[PDB]
Amino acid sequence: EVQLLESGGGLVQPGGSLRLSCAASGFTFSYYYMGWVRQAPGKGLEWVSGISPSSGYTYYADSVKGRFTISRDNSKNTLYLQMNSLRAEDTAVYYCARYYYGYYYSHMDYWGQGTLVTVSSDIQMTQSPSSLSASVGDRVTITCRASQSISSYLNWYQQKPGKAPKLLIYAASSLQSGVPSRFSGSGSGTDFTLTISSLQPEDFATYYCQQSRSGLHTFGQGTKLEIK
Amino acid sequence: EVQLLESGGGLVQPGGSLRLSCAASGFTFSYYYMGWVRQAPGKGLEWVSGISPSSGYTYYADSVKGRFTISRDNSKNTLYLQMNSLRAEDTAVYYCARYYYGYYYSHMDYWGQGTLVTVSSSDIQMTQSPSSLSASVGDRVTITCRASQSISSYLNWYQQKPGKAPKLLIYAASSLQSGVPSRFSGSGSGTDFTLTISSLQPEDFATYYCQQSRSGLHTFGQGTKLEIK
Amino acid sequence: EVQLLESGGGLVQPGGSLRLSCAASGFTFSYYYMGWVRQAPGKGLEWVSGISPSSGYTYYADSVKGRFTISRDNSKNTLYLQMNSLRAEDTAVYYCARYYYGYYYSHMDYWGQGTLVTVSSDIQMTQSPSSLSASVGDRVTITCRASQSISSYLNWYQQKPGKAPKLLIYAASSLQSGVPSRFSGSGSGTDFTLTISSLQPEDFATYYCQQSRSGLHTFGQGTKLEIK
Amino acid sequence: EVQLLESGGGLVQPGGSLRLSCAASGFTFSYYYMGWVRQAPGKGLEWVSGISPSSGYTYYADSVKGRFTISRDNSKNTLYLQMNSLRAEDTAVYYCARYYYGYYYSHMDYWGQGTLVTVSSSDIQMTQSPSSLSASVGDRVTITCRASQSISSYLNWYQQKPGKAPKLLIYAASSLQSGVPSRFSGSGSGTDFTLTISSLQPEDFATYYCQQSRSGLHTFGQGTKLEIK
Amino acid sequence: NTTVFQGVAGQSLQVSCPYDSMKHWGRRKAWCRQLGEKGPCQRVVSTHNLWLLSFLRRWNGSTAITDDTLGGTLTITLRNLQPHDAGLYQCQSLHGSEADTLRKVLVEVLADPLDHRD
Amino acid sequence: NTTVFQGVAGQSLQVSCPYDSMKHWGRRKAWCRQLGEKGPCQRVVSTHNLWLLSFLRRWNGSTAITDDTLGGTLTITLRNLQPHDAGLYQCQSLHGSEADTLRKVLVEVLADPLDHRD
Amino acid sequence: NTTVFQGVAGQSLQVSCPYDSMKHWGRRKAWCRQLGEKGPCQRVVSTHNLWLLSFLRRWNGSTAITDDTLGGTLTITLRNLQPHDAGLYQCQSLHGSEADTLRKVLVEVLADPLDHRD
Amino acid sequence: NTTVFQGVAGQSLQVSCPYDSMKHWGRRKAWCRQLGEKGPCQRVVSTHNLWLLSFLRRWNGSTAITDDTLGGTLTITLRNLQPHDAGLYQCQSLHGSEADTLRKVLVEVLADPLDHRD
Ligand SMILES: *[C@@H]1O[C@H](CO)[C@@H](O)[C@H](O)[C@H]1NC(C)=O
Ligand SMILES: *[C@@H]1O[C@H](CO)[C@@H](O)[C@H](O)[C@H]1NC(C)=O
Ligand SMILES: *[C@@H]1O[C@H](CO)[C@@H](O)[C@H](O)[C@H]1NC(C)=O
Ligand SMILES: *[C@@H]1O[C@H](CO)[C@@H](O)[C@H](O)[C@H]1NC(C)=O
Repeated sequence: EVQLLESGGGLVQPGGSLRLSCAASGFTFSYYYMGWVRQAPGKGLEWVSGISPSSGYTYYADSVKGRFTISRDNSKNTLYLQMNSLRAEDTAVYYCARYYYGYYYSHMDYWGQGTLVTVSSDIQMTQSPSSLSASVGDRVTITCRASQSISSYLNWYQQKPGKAPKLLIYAASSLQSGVPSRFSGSGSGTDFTLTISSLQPEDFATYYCQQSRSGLHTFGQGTKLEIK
Repeated sequence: EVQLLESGGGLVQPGGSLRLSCAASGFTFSYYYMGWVRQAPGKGLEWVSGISPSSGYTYYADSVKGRFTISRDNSKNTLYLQMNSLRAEDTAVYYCARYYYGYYYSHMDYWGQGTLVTVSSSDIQMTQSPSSLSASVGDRVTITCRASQSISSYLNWYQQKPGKAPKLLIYAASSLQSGVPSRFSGSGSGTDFTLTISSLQPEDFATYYCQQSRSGLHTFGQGTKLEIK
Repeated sequence: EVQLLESGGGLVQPGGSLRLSCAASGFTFSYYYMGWVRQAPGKGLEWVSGISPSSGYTYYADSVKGRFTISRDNSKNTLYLQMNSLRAEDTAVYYCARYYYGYYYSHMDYWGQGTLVTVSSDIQMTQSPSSLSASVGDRVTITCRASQSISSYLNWYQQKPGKAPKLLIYAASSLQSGVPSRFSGSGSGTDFTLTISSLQPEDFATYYCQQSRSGLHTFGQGTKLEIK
Repeated sequence: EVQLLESGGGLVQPGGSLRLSCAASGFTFSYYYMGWVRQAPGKGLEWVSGISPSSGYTYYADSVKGRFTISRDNSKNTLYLQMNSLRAEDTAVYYCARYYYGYYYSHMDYWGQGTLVTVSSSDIQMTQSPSSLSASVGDRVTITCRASQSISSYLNWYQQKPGKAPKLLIYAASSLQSGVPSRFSGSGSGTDFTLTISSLQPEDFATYYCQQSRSGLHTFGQGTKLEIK
Repeated sequence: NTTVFQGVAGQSLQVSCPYDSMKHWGRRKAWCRQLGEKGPCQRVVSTHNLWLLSFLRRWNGSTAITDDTLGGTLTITLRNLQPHDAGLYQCQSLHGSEADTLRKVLVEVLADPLDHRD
Repeated sequence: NTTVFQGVAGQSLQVSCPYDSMKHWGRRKAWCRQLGEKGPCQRVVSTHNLWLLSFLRRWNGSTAITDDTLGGTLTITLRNLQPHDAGLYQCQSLHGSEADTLRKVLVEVLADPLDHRD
Repeated sequence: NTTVFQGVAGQSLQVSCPYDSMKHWGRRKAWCRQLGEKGPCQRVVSTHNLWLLSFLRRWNGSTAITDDTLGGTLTITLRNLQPHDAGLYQCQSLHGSEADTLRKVLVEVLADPLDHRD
Repeated sequence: NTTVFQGVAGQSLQVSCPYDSMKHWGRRKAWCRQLGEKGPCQRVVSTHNLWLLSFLRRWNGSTAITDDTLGGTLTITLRNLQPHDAGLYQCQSLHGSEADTLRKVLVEVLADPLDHRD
């Protein structure tokens, strides 16, 4: 039902400009906060920007503040990301994501498919461990620590190899609709855990935490769950 | 269940004194106005006196000329009537009667059986028409009562069968008292009033009296005798 | 201004009847409780009876309950005391007294001159001492004890030789109008004291306490203050 | 104390673009609607545009044909007018003006001094009568203004002395603006309105313009020139 | 079950009728005089036509009525009580064409036993 | 000049003390029992500590007080009147350390002449 | 000193005017629109003619007014806010032929930035 | 079917939830913030513990609630609206251990476009 489709990526020279687009269908677009998340090849998720339904509130990660401009057309059901002064470190797959109602204390419940951008030639979140070897059926616990208290406003996301991210847990402990009940989360303040009560073959993937207590919804560096 | 029982009647010499008593049961005696009605042999009902629950208000017919004193003992459920300087015209059967809650605009809903007193060797006039009436069983009968001045709707109708104590039929001009057959009804307002028996029954041959309760002296009409045609 | 005058006393045979009267002037008679106090020759004050302004409340000492009937005529400003079945112990001077507004917790502030009656041939109040010898200028304290708690509702009266009683203190400690300030009272519950801070020649007299917590305003037996 | 200072005017070729600016001081700029008025050489005042405190509402005269864009920067107390595809008829002195609180039913109470723009090589009609009037010092003078449709009481009067920026005299048909001499007064309601100078003073020889504020496009009348007899 | 309110002639008499403010929520109140066991209970006065304004005192002659719909207490004042005011009355709760009896009240009037000649 | 209010034992007596609402604006009210000519007038109950809430009923045992500061009427309720409630009382207007007498009230308790046995 | 209340077109706007409930006790309130620095402040709506009923909402078109004389807060509702409602208004306390300004209120209307097409 | 209420940051937003006063008679109301599709709807504030006092305003921080049980209108006040107040909320009717949703409310916070520097 809900669909997000990005376009506008491609090859660009350093210092050039680029404008990404995101078409949305299946929901009242003008009622939701929207955002952008990017992923450099071989790196973790990096939150980029978020925008309010009225466009009166826009937020930007520090590494793109002043260079990028997020915007939206509620009549066209389209999200935009204007990227100026592109550097090599901006090379990434850029994801379009919808927030569930609100922004602070909320979560990105629906994601697009991503679009590749190639540039030619606050609260810190730390996850532990960076890599974990486990077996089918194992109990797996992944930890996430925030540099300051974020109350219960931590989200857990899953990214299988070659796929877009997918929300598992929001607000530290709430299981998102359609997610198998073997996933659970816990924690408050600064220490949080994601638990897979019995590992399944499709669960071998990378897992990211994200805080939403502040306006910049930074991700942890990720935990890769590999086969023992 | 409600019971009123008079006592104290008897023979007495002119100029003497007599104190009647009335024992009450079956109701909260202290909550009701009480009164006395008398009936000289061969004459109509004459209202005598009335008294409030606290004894703070007492009322007397002018024909007594202040010679009587009504009193009550609430702890002993007893009503009294002190009669002084008894005369020949005081010879009568004296009835004890309870008022329904209140006094003005009220009615005497329960009667004692009377006690005989024999003396040996504000002012509204109530006139009934006719004084005597011959009717047959099954007839429609109407009796009229006229007040000398306006009494609004505060007129009661009473029935007295031969050799019996009076009995309330209608209060407040048109309200049928509980237990009274529905063939009786009343109407009127101001000065003119009518009692109606829609279909006369054998036991309805009796004498009928109206009574105003607009003022403090609840005078009866002279009565209408209903005899067999 | 306020005046009370008794009449109707005299000589009577045992078993006979007698009716005392008390004419009142100088105050709205129908607004005050009234009472009777008697004094046998050589004995103390004995409270007899009290009656409400509406006559709906009448109180009687035990020794006269059933024999005496108190009554009043507010239109005539007159108090009455009907005495039946007179015994020898009823021989006394009978005093008419007005209560200050109320009855319970109140006091007899104005007294008549008395009338002599001669019959031919609850809470106990104890005063201490019965007799006291003192000198002009002395500090004198007289005590009164109640058999049960009377809170602060104790009155002190003075009777000079040959005179009617006179109120000094009401409600344990309030100095009555016109009474010299050398008199004072104190106490609560059961123990009370009357104090004359500096004795004067006119103070040699007999002093009575009286409770008004109950309906029968009994007097103490009295304390005679005599010259040392 | 209130100051409005325009800038950005100059010479420009037909078809070119120009962006005028207006710096404001002496008041809380963010609380007021702002607007632009222009005056072609030898012609009357023409209302150009208006903008709300939040920039959410913008209004444009139809004669511009959508070629202009009004904007504001509340943090920097600055008003802007972007002019595109400039034509010969855009040659004018462009005035910055503040609205008193509100927009509809309001008035332009403070004006800038204007900036010259030279281009080189809802719809209510307001008509004033007469176009020219000769009067003497001390005379009573009345100028009329008629609206094509009803505008209730929402008519303003402005004075422009030779070589000066316009100045508000009367707002809401009859209210004398603060600081304006009391010899000026206005009246009218609906479609017919009059400006009155009770006794003409030497400095009153000028041109007078009416302006409706009932709709969103605050058109001026063509003006009435008051010259010396 | 009759409740007896006793008053002195010449003074005002206050009659209080407590009720379940939840059971009678949203219901206007009335005060009627019962002339006999079979009626009528003649309407004397009722509360404000708007239930929201039940606290406002309504008058009919010397009879006033006010309603505390929060605490659940109806109050009737008989100004200048007279002997002819004695009798049985009803406190009523109104809903549609129905009326629930809140309390049967017997008004008893005592003569003034005081000589106010002063 | 005292004012007499009469009530029957067992009934609730209502004492009303009218006053100039303008002269006594912003002043709380009090009800005290005067035990003698020289006092004390022992404080029984007073209106709400906040004058704006003077309409809220305040209780002390069986005595309640409420004030109508708009119309200028102070109302005292002596619930379940007893014989020992008879006596003189004062309606007072309070300002600082001062207390102005609004009215001297004599309470007369009448005996209940009715036997309520069933 | 102007207070700015901002609202979205199409929604209702609530304007609150707090005041000293003691200083303005017994005074009705009003809401007027000030068309210029020299007036008029055109009367739009005022509270109930009876100060006792100040809590009752009074209407004039799409403008409503209600008054909490206890807490001391006057509330004005602008139903279906439109751009032509923008401008300066006054909250007023009325006494006799006088009127005290409680608050100068600037109503600013924002366009609805949301596409409710759904 | 959600209902959107828009307010400017720094302003007080008023949310109104009309309901059938008869269907929900005697039920207290609540206001909670729904953090996700599967909850929680974290309770923010509810009406007075006593339903008869539903008109009394209840506070929790900068959120207040009052209920008109006569007309059937629940009113939520978000005082000093902040960006983090944006999100979905529920109006609830409480009975026992049950909670019926009266209305799903989306709160959208608009940035303040005005510079209040003087
Ligand atoms: C007032 O009471 C009288 C007596 O019962 C009644 O006739 C009359 O209709 C009443 N008036 C109103 C307006 O209810
Ligand atoms: C209640 O009244 C009594 C006097 O009858 C007084 O002693 C007591 O202090 C009062 N209580 C309060 C709480 O004021
Ligand atoms: C309602 O407001 C209009 C507009 O100001 C005004 O003309 C009218 O007199 C007002 N009506 C009342 C009843 O105050
Ligand atoms: C106030 O609301 C918060 C949620 O925003 C809740 O956690 C807290 O318990 C509430 N306080 C009370 C007293 O209900």
